[PDB]
Amino acid sequence: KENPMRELRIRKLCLNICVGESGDRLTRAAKVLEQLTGQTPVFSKARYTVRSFGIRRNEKIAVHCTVRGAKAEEILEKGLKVREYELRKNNFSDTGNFGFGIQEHIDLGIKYDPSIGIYGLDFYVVLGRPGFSIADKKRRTGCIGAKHRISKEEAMRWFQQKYDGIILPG
RNA sequence: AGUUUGACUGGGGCGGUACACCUGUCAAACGGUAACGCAGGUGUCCUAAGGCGAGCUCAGGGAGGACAGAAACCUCCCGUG
Ligand SMILES: [K+]
Ligand SMILES: [Mg+2]
Ligand SMILES: [Mg+2]
Ligand SMILES: [Mg+2]
Ligand SMILES: [Mg+2]
Repeated sequence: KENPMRELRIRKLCLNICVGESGDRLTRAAKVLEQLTGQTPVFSKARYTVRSFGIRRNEKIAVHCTVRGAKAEEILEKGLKVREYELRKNNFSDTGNFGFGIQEHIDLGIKYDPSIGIYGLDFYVVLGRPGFSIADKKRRTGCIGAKHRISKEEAMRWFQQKYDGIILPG
């Protein structure tokens, strides 16, 4: 009934880890993303100086990576397994894309190394349909259109159908 | 001993600089147009903040995401500036 070009699918998984300050902590956090994603992470500087958070401007504060393709799908199932395939409905967003956070990186895949820290990580998957790339395109870029957009309700079905997930009322 | 001891100025002095400049206004829809008219600014700064090319999009807001809270970072959407 539905067109094959309307099928929902994962655009990117967008792992992010934010630490307080630049230092060995950030470098070891970068290795944490590198081992999980098999991919070189990128550091993010602080936009402003905040004395309360003890961060200075243009200081490396966080490390983040974007994972696409089958690699993203395999990372998502590990993280969902940490949350026992149970996502709260507030986590799903109005734009049609959801995210969850994992407190401990060590539990899934990677053995703890004494050099490596105890860092957790942040998941935010972006859900898309075929043809969403027209917005990114340089030539003749355009908006996707209302019917082709993904709603919060559609994302919730996708989790409930693909991962037999449970959306708790929270 | 010789000489000098600025100017403008609702008298002079004191105070200010309207004494060389720049923006808006006055200013009466070309331009020009005065008051010690009004609101301000200048004696600098920059091997890049100069010159090309390329690639991006900004302020702000909404919705999401471990520690994270009104603000740390990540993601999507709106966004004529
Ligand atoms: K005029
Ligand atoms: Mg005189
Ligand atoms: Mg005239
Ligand atoms: Mg005129
Ligand atoms: Mg250009």
